[PDB]
Amino acid sequence: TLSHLRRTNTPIGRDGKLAKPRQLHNTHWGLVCPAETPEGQACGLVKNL
Amino acid sequence: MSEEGPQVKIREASKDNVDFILSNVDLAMANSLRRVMIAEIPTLAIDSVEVETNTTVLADEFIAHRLGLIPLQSMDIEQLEYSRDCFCEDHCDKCSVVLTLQAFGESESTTNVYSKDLVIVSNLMGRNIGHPIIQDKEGNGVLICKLRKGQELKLTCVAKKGIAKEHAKWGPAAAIEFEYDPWNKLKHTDYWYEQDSAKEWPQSKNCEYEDPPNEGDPFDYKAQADTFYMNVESVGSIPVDQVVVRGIDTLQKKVASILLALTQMDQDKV
Amino acid sequence: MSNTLFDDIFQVSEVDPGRYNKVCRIEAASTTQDQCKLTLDINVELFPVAAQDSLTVTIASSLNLETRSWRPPQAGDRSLADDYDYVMYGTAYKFEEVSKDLIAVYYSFGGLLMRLEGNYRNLNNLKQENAYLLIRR
Amino acid sequence: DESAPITAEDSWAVISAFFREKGLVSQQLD
Amino acid sequence: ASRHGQKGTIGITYRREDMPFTAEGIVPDLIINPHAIPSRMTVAHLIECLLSKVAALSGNEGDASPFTDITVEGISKLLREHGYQSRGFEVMYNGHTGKKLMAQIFFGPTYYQRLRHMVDDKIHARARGPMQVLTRQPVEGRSRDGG
Amino acid sequence: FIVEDDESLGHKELKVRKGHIAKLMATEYQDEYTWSSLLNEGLVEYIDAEEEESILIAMQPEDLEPAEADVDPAKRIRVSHHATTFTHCEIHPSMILGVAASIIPFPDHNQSPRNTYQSAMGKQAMGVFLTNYNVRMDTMANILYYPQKPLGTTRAMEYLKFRELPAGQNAIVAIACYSGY
Amino acid sequence: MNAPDRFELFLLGEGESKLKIDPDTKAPNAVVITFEKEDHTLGNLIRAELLNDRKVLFAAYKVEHPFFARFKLRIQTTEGYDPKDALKNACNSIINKLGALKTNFETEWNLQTLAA
Amino acid sequence: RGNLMGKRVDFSARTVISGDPNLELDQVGVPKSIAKTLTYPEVVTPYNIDRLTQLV
Amino acid sequence: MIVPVRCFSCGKVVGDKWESYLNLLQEDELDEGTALSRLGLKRYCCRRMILTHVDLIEKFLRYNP
Amino acid sequence: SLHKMSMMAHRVKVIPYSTFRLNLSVTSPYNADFDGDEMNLHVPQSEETRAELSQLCAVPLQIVSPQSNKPCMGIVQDTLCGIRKLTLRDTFIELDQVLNMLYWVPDWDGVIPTPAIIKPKPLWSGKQILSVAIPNGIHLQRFDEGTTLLSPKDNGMLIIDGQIIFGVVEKKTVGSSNGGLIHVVTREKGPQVCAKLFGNIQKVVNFWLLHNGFSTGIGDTIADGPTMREITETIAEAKKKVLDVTKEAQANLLTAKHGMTLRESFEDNVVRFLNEARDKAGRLAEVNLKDLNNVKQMVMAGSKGSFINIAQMSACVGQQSVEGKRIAFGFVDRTLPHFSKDDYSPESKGFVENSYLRGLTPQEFFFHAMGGREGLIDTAVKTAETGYIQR
RNA sequence: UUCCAGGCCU
Ligand SMILES: [Mg+2]
Ligand SMILES: [Zn+2]
Ligand SMILES: [Zn+2]
Repeated sequence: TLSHLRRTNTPIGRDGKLAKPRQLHNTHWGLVCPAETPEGQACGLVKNL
Repeated sequence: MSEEGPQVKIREASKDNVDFILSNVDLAMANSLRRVMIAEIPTLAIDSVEVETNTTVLADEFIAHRLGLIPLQSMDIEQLEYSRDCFCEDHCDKCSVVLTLQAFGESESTTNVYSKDLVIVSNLMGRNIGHPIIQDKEGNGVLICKLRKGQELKLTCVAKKGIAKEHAKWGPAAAIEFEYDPWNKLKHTDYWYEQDSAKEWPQSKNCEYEDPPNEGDPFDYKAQADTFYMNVESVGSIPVDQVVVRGIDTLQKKVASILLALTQMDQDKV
Repeated sequence: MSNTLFDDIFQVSEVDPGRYNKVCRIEAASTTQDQCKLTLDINVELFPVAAQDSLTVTIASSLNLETRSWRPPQAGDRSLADDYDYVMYGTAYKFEEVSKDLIAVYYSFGGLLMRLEGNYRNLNNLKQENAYLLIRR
Repeated sequence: DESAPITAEDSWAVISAFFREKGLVSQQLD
Repeated sequence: ASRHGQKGTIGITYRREDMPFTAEGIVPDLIINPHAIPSRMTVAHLIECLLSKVAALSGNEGDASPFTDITVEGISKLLREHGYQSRGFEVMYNGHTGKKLMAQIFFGPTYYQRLRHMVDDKIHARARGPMQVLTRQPVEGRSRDGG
Repeated sequence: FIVEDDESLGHKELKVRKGHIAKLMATEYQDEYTWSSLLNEGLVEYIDAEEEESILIAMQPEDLEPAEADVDPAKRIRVSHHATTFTHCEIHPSMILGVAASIIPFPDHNQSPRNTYQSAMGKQAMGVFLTNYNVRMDTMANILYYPQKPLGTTRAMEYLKFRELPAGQNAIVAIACYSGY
Repeated sequence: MNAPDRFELFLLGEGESKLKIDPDTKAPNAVVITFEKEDHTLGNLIRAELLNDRKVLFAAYKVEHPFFARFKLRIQTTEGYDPKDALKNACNSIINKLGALKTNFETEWNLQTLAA
Repeated sequence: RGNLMGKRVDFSARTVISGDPNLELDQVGVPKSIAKTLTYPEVVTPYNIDRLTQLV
Repeated sequence: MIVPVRCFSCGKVVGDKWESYLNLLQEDELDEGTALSRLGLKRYCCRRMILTHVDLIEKFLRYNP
Repeated sequence: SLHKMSMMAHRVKVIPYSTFRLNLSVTSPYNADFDGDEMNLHVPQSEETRAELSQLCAVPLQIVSPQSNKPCMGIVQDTLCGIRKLTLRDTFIELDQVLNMLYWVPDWDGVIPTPAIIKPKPLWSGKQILSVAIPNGIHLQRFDEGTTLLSPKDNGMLIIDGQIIFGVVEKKTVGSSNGGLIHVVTREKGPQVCAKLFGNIQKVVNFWLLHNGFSTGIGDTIADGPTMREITETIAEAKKKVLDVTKEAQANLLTAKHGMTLRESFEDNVVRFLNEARDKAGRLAEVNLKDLNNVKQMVMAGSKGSFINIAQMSACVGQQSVEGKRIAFGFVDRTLPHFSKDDYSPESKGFVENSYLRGLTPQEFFFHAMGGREGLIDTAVKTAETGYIQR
């Protein structure tokens, strides 16, 4: 229930934006969780704080 | 100086344990017994609950389940047929023991339900059976469940024969111990070691009761298994000793039923 | 139908337990035709072995002077060509020919291997599978 | 020494304070 | 499943008499296959076990916690302070005969979660039945008896 | 942790001290010295992402500070206490993790993606989502009969309310082939 | 759901003689007894003991599959000796051992004392 | 693409699979549940007339 | 969520021992590890049982009808 | 269903409990696992239809596949991990057990084989009885390396008239291999013959394994004391093999190896160094772990894990990468705020020195992540485009 | 039925 309350949906172009987005960024350190993301589909597009 | 083969040597005793050194037998046997003790020794425990009223927080079956684990007496048992074999349409004092149970939250301060509170209603026929084995300090044993102000719980339990094969509740066992050749002169294992087998792997209390290795000597390839250090515990229902004789017995009977079949089997034919 | 098919005695050139805890492939020379070498693994848990030891290596496919299932004991009385200590039994795969005439046959026992060398195993050593091995001392 | 350094184990107490106030839903709420 | 993406469905259940056992009496409530380790390299699984086998003996809430000063050595030394193998392993006896197990076993508690998704809410079988209207073909979903 | 060299006696250091701490656990005890104070007391800052671009942070507070004196053969192997330009410091690294992850025992010991799975299955397991299910007519939900709090845990769980509302039980697990089932 | 009935582990339902013996033909004088509603508990032990009768050529057993409480026992014997008998013997043999063992455990016990 | 190249069908079943080392390579343990659900039209023949009436 | 009658692993009763434990703590003031050893919980199978249980029941009992 | 053999016809064997309990070897062809995987199954309806499944779709048939003129099924895991152990010269089995083992093989001529050791106590060897499953006319020859008709290390494999003459048995022999005992049997005997073979092999080894036992547990991941320290330097030494080559480039003294930036030509040497190390660092502990080690035993049978695995567990993880370019400076000439600008050193480009046995560091961790996230990323596309391409 | 949404198949 918690994990859901602190979650993030991030829109995309139209079809899987394979590159820039979905990857785990440096600027992500400390803010977003590095391991917790949905397998496949909206992978790396939806984030957990 | 007496007795055929298999021979015990009770190391210690306790109302709840029987550390004994059963020696000179086939490991097969030692285990075959062990097993019997665990799951086939007849017992007695609730197996039917009749919820009339329940305001608890533990929904019916939750409680109904525990009620079955609640160890009940069974010193006799052998004089209380399996409801199934009996002829009474369903059950009777001939096959089962009935208990009651009611609780209300008078103490506006957590009223507790204990196994002690069960109440044998059916004729005990006069025989140690159905008494909520208690090993509690204050004599309450097995906290069934709790309740608040106007919480009420009305039940009706019906304990029958049964054995661990049908469900654990009929387990007089608890947990047996087993070990042999405390040094491994047989090599039944291949100790996993980083460096020193003898270092990393702890030795056993049982090393003493058996001559240590002795490097010199070659390897015994005729080595067999004698002396087995068991420790039959118990839960109550049956005295730690019975959980052993009845084990020695239950098994035994079966081992005979085989002959029984070898006989009945022959008589037949034209 | 039952006779020996080779007798001799050798001396351990060395024993080897490479990565094995109960087996050692060993080898020795002959106390006869110096051309008779020998190779053989051995359950060293049943019959230990040390450098240089005279072990009578006999071989033949038979019982005792006098295919099919394997009776178990009973023979405690029966004929006992076991007048030895070690008595393995397997088969012979290849019959190599180390030039000259110094043929060398390889025999294995359900797992352990063995190889000989020389030439006077002529009319005695058959290409058969059967072949109980033996040792002593 | 009400002003000595601060070993690791300590920080926990700090983080405790955090949530004590904040809350695992801090964001969503505020 | 464990807490290391260690999924798994039961295969069969047994009772003590059949389960393998450690002289102490103790027996597993779960028997996971050794193979699901080397390829996943979920060592932390193993570590959680060694740590819990300790804190379960001393009753000291095992600290897994992200980055910290613990070590297998660190533990294997305490787990050794209780008498059991320093790495966790323990000999066990083949529940059928009682014969030992030439091998030992990494035997210690591990936290496991029962995920919803139980066989029975799935086993679905249809031999003809409910048929759609526009299509006249079987209907979607087991809930509706489709094919 | 704002870590300015505001220390005459020495070098650079946390604008917070063992005192600040006890002063906190003070309130922890009687359930006075807030977090908000730790803020206004210019002791710690809310480092934006952008802003972060212009700072330097010490991982482990202490460790990455004093001088020197053979490391421990059991421990891992961490980089040194380079520079001193440090501006701030990390509360604890374990905080990069989000709920899910934080419940994973020793995540710093698994194949990176493994910790992702656990981040999904915990969201599929059972438990005791709340203690009022008795009065919730939510369409569907399951509660584990006798939930057990885990043995191995994270300092993180403490705040995630776990030992109080677990999602499983510690079962005596035997790793080994047997019947082959 | 599809779970069988617990008791089906020991109650022979609708005619199922415990024993059942079909003559193994693969090899001379040797048979295969099918023990219904039983297991290792009983099996292994009758295997062991049976494996003492010097007049027993072959003896081994096996549980067909965990789901089913049963096991086939195969016994071969020195001709002229009906394996059936060897089972009877190795059988009683167990009881005799047991009996003694029961006795002796009761002996040792009736010579004990402790407070707990 | 979704109705003619691939339809939904009768006489089909699905469940969670769990490996067994006591089966023959080519067998498949079917749960009794499904065994009683899935049928097979069999013609009555003076071959099975017997067995068949039994089943019926 | 109420004590667990008996131990999953081995079975050895544990439904009674509850109240005694909580006491050998708040009162007798002991350390879990021993507390348990005190009440007869030798090997961990039983140990983990108690040491881990979370008596939610209380929190539940604090509601209403 | 992308394989021809992703749908084979099996025999019904109605059983209890709600699961499709299918045999193991036919696991791989369906791409099936048990961690919550389901399977559909249809029922033929006409005498000729079934005929069509039975005569063309039977598993015994699909056994040897044309998409690679080799068998697609074959022994795995427990049976494979076990088959190995069963074999090994160093492994013997006395009577009692052997008698049981014999019995378990459904067929068995019911005629006990001669113990290769009648010597003091009659013994039998894995290889020996394991062959009671192996038919006749079955001939096999291998030769791995030091194989030599009298193969020492049990290299190679030699089976005759259906009896294991020498050499251990594993994935190479029993596997879905090409010259596989399995591939042979099918041909030389029949789809049927071989089909039942998995059965005997399985049931025997499987049963034998039941007792010999087997497992894995941290103790298997800790490499020998010195063999690790010896590594921590095998590491640092490469660092300073970089520190050097680094400044050497911070001086403007390096051949831009035709067609590569000073930058490019630089990193290249760096990377090559780390992995160069990392790997050996691994192997070190590799042939360092005795055979008794479990995690190895499996890797040897070929049932699970490989070099790399043990490497990242017992030795050193490696340099995480995103697009072949080690963790970048998306953080303005640095990897994290935990780094001083313009830091091209490995402790900042994503090189994890620690082993899984020791565990990463907040950095080692986060970089390992970014690297990981990349997997999941394409795994999520390298699957879509795949499926498409397939149809 | 339909329409959108989310989820699960290491
Ligand atoms: Mg799956
Ligand atoms: Zn009655
Ligand atoms: Zn227990």
